[PDB]
Amino acid sequence: TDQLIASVVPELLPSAELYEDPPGLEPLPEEEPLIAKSVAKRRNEFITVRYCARQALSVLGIPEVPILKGDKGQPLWPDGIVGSMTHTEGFRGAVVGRTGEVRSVGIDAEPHDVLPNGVLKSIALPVERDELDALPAGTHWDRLLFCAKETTYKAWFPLTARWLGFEDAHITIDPDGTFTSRILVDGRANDGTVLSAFDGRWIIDKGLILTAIVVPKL
Amino acid sequence: PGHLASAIADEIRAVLRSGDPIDHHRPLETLGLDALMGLELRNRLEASLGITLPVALVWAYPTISDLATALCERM
Ligand SMILES: CCNC(=N)NC(=O)Nc1c(CC)cccc1CC
Ligand SMILES: [Mn+2]
Ligand SMILES: [Mn+2]
Repeated sequence: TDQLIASVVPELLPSAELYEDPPGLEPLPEEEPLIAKSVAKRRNEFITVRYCARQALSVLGIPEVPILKGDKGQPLWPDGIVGSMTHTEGFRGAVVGRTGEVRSVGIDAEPHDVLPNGVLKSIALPVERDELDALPAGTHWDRLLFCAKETTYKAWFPLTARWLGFEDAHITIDPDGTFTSRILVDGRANDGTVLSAFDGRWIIDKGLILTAIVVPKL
Repeated sequence: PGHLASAIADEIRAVLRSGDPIDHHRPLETLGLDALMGLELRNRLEASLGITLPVALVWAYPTISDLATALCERM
């Protein structure tokens, strides 16, 4: 499977992705007021990514259902379903799962490119910038660090409903396509478990970085 | 807050790379601002205003007016 998301998450979690905005897509009526005043780019990426999500949802048996946004913008999934969506230029992706098998999932997409000026300093711990320099050349480790941190937050928030700052997570990137997220604050979950470390995966292809984190049922 | 509101609007069009006037009560996500652009904007406000501003405030106050008034209380 040459698909980015399907290559870094288990097959148990159906995923769907698109690299353009196919003509004729539209939002569900309950979703239109969410983008009723947004510009063309924000509208297209919103509609296309939710098409991928609903396609991945029907693999799990879930029929056509609107996907709205919560208080902090998180996607509001049907009861029992946990998912994640991401969209950047040239990519729209979505993955869903049942909480009977996975408790959370997060994915993030970024162009394989150096971060803009000044961003790496505000999102990386001093120990992280040193580790990124020691990594082998040929890979924009700075943005792989940024995108993996967004994935850390996207898996953290649905099990926590609390803020996680860039300074609150220590990410160690391994060149073999894996990475770990070490949470530096107290990770109280709504379940009662403490969340201290995440296991992640990443892939670079077609000028795109894609990071993904799946928590296990334990 | 009105003097700073138009000052954030100048910075927003610099990260958004546009030249259109911005309604001060329209959320910036509807204009195409994403997480990376919000970090860019935050660093440009920290420079222009010379004050340490946390990143979580850009989305706690998702409009220009919501951001401007929250910033003068940081003065
Ligand atoms: C490990 C810590 N990293 C994060 N907390 N990252 C985000 O919060 N990113 C983000 C933001 C903040 C700029 C706004 C809207 C949407 C997103 C991504 C869902
Ligand atoms: Mn996006
Ligand atoms: Mn992102």
